[PDB]
Amino acid sequence: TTIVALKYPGGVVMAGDRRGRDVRKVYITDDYTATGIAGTAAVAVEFARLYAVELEHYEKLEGVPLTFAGKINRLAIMVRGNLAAAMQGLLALPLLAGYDIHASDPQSAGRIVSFDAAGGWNIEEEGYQAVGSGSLFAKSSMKKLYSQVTDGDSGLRVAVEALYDAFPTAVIIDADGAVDVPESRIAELARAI
Repeated sequence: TTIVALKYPGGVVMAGDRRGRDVRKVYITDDYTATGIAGTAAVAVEFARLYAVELEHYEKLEGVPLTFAGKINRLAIMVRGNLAAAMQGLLALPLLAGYDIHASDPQSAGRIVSFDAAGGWNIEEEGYQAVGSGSLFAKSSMKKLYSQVTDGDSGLRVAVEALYDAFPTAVIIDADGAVDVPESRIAELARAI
């Protein structure tokens, strides 16, 4: 299913479709990252947990978190060696929303990284990216509405509208860290859309 992520002046927002089983597909992995898997929710949560362990294990052992390039690499190795998903025919390609705290400009410090099946990756320079079922519809919607993205609220508004064009859950990441968007605010926006 569809997961969108777009940059705004201040950070980055990632929103993903959902529907006592796991249902969510976008998860905060550390203080400044969030992973959104186009696929089943239980695959999305287990992938996010293993990646959360990987990032935390490094910080506890080295006394310092991985650089943002280090964070991408560890996610790329996980995609490269995902034999469990390959054997079972399950979609497990993640989209990464991150905030580089080491970037000189905090306003454009938001980051979106795409990953292919082989583990190859590319940092998005367009300021928006969509993966999943309605990715083509969500990307075209974001292209036409991206000029209206001025802050976190407008960035969340465009992200929700792109998913309707394709309630969902969302994660906002800025200088203060990654925060789960209250479901009341997304419900308010989806009704307005």
